[PDB]
Amino acid sequence: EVFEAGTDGRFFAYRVETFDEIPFDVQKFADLVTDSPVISAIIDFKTLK
Amino acid sequence: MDVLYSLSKTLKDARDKIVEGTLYSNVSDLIQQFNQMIITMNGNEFQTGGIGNLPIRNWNFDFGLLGTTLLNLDANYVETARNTIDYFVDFVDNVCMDEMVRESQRNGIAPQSDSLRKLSGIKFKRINFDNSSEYIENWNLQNRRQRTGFTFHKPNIFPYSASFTLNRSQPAHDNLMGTMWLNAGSEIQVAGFDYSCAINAPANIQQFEHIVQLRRVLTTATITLLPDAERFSFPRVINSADGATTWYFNPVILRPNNVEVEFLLNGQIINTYQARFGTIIARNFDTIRLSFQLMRPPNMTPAVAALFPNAQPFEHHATVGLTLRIESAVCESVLADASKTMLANVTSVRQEYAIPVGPVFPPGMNWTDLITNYSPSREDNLQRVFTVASIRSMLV
Amino acid sequence: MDVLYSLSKTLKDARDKIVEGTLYSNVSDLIQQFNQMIITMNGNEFQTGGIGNLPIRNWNFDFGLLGTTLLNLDANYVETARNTIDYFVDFVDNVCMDEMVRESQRNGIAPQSDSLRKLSGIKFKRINFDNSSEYIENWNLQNRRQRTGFTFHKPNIFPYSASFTLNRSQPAHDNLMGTMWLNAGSEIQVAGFDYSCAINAPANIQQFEHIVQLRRVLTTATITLLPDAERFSFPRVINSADGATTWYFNPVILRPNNVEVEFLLNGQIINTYQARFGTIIARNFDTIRLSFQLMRPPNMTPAVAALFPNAQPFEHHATVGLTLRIESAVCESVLADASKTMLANVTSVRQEYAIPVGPVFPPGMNWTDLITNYSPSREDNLQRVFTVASIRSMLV
Amino acid sequence: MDVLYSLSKTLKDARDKIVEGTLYSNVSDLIQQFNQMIITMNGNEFQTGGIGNLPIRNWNFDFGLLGTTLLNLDANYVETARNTIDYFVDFVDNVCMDEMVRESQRNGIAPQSDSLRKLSGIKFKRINFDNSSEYIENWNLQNRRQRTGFTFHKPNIFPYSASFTLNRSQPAHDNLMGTMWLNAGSEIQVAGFDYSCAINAPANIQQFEHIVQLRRVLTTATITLLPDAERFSFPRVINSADGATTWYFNPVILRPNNVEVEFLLNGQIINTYQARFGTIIARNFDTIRLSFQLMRPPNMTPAVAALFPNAQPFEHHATVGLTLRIESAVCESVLADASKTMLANVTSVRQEYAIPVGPVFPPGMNWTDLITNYSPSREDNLQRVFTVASIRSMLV
Amino acid sequence: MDVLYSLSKTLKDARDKIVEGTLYSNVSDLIQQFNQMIITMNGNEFQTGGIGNLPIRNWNFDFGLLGTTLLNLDANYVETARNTIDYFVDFVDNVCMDEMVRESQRNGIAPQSDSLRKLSGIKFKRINFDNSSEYIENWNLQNRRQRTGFTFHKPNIFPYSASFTLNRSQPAHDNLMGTMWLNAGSEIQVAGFDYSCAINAPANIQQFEHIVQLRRVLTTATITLLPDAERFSFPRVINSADGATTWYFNPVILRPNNVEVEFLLNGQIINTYQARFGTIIARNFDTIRLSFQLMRPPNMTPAVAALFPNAQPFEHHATVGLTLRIESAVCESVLADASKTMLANVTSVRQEYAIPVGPVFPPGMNWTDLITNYSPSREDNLQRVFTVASIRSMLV
Amino acid sequence: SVGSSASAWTDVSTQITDVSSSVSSISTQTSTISRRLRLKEMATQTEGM
Ligand SMILES: [Cl-]
Ligand SMILES: [Cl-]
Ligand SMILES: [Zn+2]
Ligand SMILES: [Zn+2]
Ligand SMILES: [Zn+2]
Ligand SMILES: [Zn+2]
Ligand SMILES: [Zn+2]
Ligand SMILES: [Zn+2]
Repeated sequence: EVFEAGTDGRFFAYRVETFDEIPFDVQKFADLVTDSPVISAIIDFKTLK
Repeated sequence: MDVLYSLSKTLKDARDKIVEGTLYSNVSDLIQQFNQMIITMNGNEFQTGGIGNLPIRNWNFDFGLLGTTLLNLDANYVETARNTIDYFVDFVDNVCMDEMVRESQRNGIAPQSDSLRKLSGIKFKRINFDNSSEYIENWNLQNRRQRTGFTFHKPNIFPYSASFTLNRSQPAHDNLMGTMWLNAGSEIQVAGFDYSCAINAPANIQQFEHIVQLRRVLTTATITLLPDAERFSFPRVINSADGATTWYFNPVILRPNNVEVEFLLNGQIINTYQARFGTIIARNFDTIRLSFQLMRPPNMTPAVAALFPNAQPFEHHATVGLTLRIESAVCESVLADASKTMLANVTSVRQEYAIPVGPVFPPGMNWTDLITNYSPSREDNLQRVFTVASIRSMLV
Repeated sequence: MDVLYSLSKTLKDARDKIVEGTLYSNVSDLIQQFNQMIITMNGNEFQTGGIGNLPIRNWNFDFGLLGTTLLNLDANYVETARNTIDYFVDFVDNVCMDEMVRESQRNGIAPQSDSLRKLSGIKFKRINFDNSSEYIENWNLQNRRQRTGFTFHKPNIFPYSASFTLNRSQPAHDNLMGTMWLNAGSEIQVAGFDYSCAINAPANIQQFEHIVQLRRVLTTATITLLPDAERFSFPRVINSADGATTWYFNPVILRPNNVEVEFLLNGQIINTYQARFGTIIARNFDTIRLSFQLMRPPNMTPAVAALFPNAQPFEHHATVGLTLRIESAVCESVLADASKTMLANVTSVRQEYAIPVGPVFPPGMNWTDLITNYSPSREDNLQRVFTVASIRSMLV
Repeated sequence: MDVLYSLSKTLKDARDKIVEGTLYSNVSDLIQQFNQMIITMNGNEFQTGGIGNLPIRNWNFDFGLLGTTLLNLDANYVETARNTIDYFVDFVDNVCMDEMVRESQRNGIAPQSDSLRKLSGIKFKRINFDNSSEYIENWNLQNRRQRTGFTFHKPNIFPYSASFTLNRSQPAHDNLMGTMWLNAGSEIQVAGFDYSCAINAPANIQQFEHIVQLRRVLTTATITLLPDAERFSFPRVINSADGATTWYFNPVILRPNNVEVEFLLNGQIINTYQARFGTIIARNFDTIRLSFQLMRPPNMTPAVAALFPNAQPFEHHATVGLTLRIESAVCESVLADASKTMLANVTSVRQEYAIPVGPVFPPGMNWTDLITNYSPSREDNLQRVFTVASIRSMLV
Repeated sequence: MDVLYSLSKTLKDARDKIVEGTLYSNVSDLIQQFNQMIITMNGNEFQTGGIGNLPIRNWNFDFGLLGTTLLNLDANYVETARNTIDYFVDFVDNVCMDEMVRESQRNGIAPQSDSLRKLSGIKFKRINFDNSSEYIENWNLQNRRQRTGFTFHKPNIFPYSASFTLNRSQPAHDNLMGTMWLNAGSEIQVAGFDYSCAINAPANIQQFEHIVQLRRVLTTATITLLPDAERFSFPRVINSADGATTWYFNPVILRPNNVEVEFLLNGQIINTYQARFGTIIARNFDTIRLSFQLMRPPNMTPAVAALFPNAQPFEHHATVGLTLRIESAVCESVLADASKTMLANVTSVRQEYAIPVGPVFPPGMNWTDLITNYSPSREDNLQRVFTVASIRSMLV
Repeated sequence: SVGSSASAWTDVSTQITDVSSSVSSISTQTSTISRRLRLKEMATQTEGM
């Protein structure tokens, strides 16, 4: 499962196998992003879908 | 769903009625239904769990029938029936938990767990019998597309929102005019405040309006309307609209003037109540329009006249209010309320087994988020899980 | 208890179903059960005792069976059945009253009246039939040591206590810091006040904490949490902790900061809610920890800054609040709630007949004292009397 | 549990009684029970262990029976029985281990493992025979909800607690007055100290009190009371309340005065002992209240007078003490004790196989946390695992 | 007694062995014994008396025989047996309680209650069967005037006595020499103190002696002997012999020298242990003689030499201790101990029903008074009540 | 904290806030977090380019 945030204020949660948006779970994106590797969204969700 | 409910109802009846010493004439039909359940479920393999921390469990049904002849039930009959009922109740509880923790964007009304999908086959229709509960009755009626009605005591229809609107404001926040409200559960408190007390308003009357859009149509609603909003009637340091600073509120409560409560459906006035406080009835509505006026008292005693000077500073700020409580209502769609425990049951089951956030419901089944965006798919999934929760509550 | 409930249920069914014109097929099983009750009770002498002002009453049963000849019940059949049912209802009501007015320290769950003790003999087991009520279901589950459950709307779980704690105080009560709370029924209102508005706090934050220990574990609880505490948001004159003097409280309500509501079971955090208001679910808990903070506004408009000076005197005292209402919950032990009338029934029966204070319950049947020291003996006796009260209310 | 206990008891009796040369009349009934066990277990597949490091083991039973007509058992008969006994002992040991490593918040008393849940089927009830152990007897009585209790030697009823309370103190900790206690297992040592030796106390008497609340009601308890607390009888350097600094304690032991030990149940004085040392009996209690006094010796020899001056500095601090040891007791709930090995067995099994911490027991099966928060759910699960541990220790 | 024990044993065996599903071969002898008991007790009237607050209770026995002809016991069988067993167990418990609260100066070994006197008739001897318990076995041995043996863990053989003896003293109490001891339960702590540290002794050796005369002969006793007596190793303020004044004790512990523990029987040395610590065996004794010595260290470092000046004042007082714990032993007479609950049970039954003090036992069944004056009449009555208590504890 | 536990990466700050457009709280939280995920980019705590 992919969580995504943007400085513009756009956030997206989705699944890797199929790119369908998911209810964004704040307080889980934060715990993931404080420690785990963070990936720049060159090909951000909208382009991926 | 009807088959699962029938299993649960048969087990509940078996627990309640198959007791030591009772006449067999009291349970003859119940024993026949129980035997039909045994026959239908025999030779079937079921699997439950596998989502979150919900454990995988396999169920195989091979039970004999109850066919002993008696006048009054004895300990042997009760013990055998108890063993069978215990196994079946465990199976039904696990199936209900499995179905409660699942959702789908498409066809969320349809069964999600493979156990319930298997139970939805034609071969199991024999298990089906009396469907008398409110939730199963509504389920069957909606399957037939007849009108369905869920009766709620204090429906949880308004998502939590403590907000304010400033119709007149300035950086110092010393001469403000606006409204502040709390919409929570079945309660709507609104307070219109004017710092100048309508000294320069046309006819010394200020007008405040609060429009609340219900996410679902409520019918046969009993409402209690009270003049004052006690929540917005004490001194308060409130944040700025953008949080840049904080302003001061020092209410002095004047009675609301020219109160009109309009209960609207599709923008059409269904019910209107003018200067009526106490118990009122809104027969069918989806919007509430509370319009009330702050009227500067034409005649003031010296103590009152001291509070409202002609010009600034305004140390005391005039405030009118309104409190609206929906004591009871009827809604075609399911909702949380103060008397039922279905939302609590589903949330507890999802939290206990660490169910991952799905594609329909918000994280943690936050009711405010759910009712704010109460979409048709969310409504279907919520109805499904609430029906399953009631079925489970019949036993567990 | 099961036999007494069965008697009451049979009589209720007879009253409801034995009506003029009804088909005998609608009452065949009911008539058979009623006649079994007649046979079992016939030839037995009962006495309901004279504890308190309850009259000593003697009961003899020599009733003939109900007829089975009419295709449709008529007026004569209904009148004869009415006479028999009236006698049996009087007997059952008197037995229930005699049981409700009695308590034991050693075995409170066992019958205390000689009538119910006699009904616990084996020969009366024939009377036993459908046990479908919630209270009797829970009684039977408890007898078997199974997971019991009582669903309460607004459970009366918090004993009444309006108290305050002053973390910082002085003889003149002009620079105070502390909390004041009301824990009443299903409601907890708490308010932390700082007279200095955290001017000298380590980071302009003052931390307030309220710990409420529930006397019994609550499960599947729907809880409404709201920011402000309307009860501690107006000026008050409050007796000192020792009653030697009085102090002045002049609240100005600030938004609570960093609100953490924790629902704990055995000291472990079962549920946690951060800055979440509205409807929340506490799935299983026995303690509530409400942590909030009074944060000095970093930016203030001129009036707000005027409220809070850098040093004494402090005429406006900053206050943050919290309100927590348990709309509904589930508890393994019996409790008083806003819906069921069991506590009222037991108290009314005791007061009507001037029952002397026993060794178990408080000397008024007062719920605050009872729920305060909710001992296992008190719980057993309360379950017994509440079950008997439900049985009686089925008829009376 | 009864079926598992019956398996273990049958295997133990097979080991003990099926011996070379024994008359067949000595084992006829035992051989019948053993053959019944073989018959019932034959054709059944069992699976044990998928939690932690407990390996998955699969059990199949296709064993032959034992002869029934010979006069004296010989080496051939014993050799035939030994292989079956070994396999069944291994199976029962693994089933007991699988059950000991499991817990549930909802139904802790019900079986948790798949194997024990299958053994709860009706067909295995034929294996059931004599349930004569204390733990199984209590299991059955408690299932029937009959008054039953466990007898403990040195019950482990007090969670570890080494603490002190200072009624009189100051930053230099030079003139203190208070109490220090150790609560550990069945032992309470309490010591009240006065640095001034009650020079300024009214009547030259200083009163100390210690209240200990037991988490479960102990009955028929034998207590040893001694007038000195040897734990707090030597010089100590003690951390302050907040750990900011350390203070000095230099006890000089005076005999306690007006010693009163009150054993209370729900706030009611059940037993009272004044100036009684040695063996005392506390028939029924949940609270211990120790009240003692320090009295200045009205007459002092020159050294004693030198110990206690009229004013500071106080170099010798007068201490009175009490020691209370519960030699044996009876409790309706299971507890760890110095004689049984149930807690040790459960802890060892959980540690050896790295059982993940569950939602009921404290991690590592810590007894202090377990008895500090000894909830009904914890009590249920602890009784279950302790009974299983006794069953296992019957063989292993 | 044997008939009462047989009733209790039969009922315990019935509760343990008559379980649902068990083979009838497991209970054939038990069912025969139970039917024999039913036949013997049927038609007999019993009355448990009203001594103290113990209620008067009337018992009538009219029960049918337990069935034969079942291959495996079913639920109906167990239910009928449970009803009969419950009535019989209640009767047995009440009879045991009635017997436990009664005593006589002469013929105290004979039954005192009317129920047990009736049960001692010849017509009830049929009920008698296996007498395997230790207490009933010793009862039978005593009835036959054979050697009796009770095994105790930590026998309560020493009455509480904390005393001191001053072999050298004076009004100032600055240069004392003597011994102080505590004898409690199975523990003896003794400490010989010399304030001069044997500076003027004949060979710098001070000899200390302690003789403890046991009031009953103990055989096969294992005893832990340890050098120091921690109870008398810290500073104390001790009342004078007559309480006129108080003296100061400031021990400095030197190791005991030339330790000598003699266990004497009728003034004859049975066991001797010299310089032996740890576990020792006293095979048969009634007196303990502990002879130890304080030897002045011939060589002393400056710190040691500073504590022991040639002449007064003596601020540091030399002490040599000894601890003796009887971990287990065997006695021909009944005693209180840590493991068993006989004394606690008898005392609890006497306290619960407010039995007035009789002419035999000390008030409150105080063990110190009981064993300080353990007369033959007291021994007979105590054995009787303890045997009845064990019989009751088999079922309660 | 907008996470389970406190972290400098997961702290909310000034955010004068923009009433110009109807803004969700989650959007503000995610934007504030991403503005520090930029320093994650420049702290070798990223995975892809
Ligand atoms: Cl309400
Ligand atoms: Cl010990
Ligand atoms: Zn503003
Ligand atoms: Zn309500
Ligand atoms: Zn005060
Ligand atoms: Zn021991
Ligand atoms: Zn301190
Ligand atoms: Zn003296």
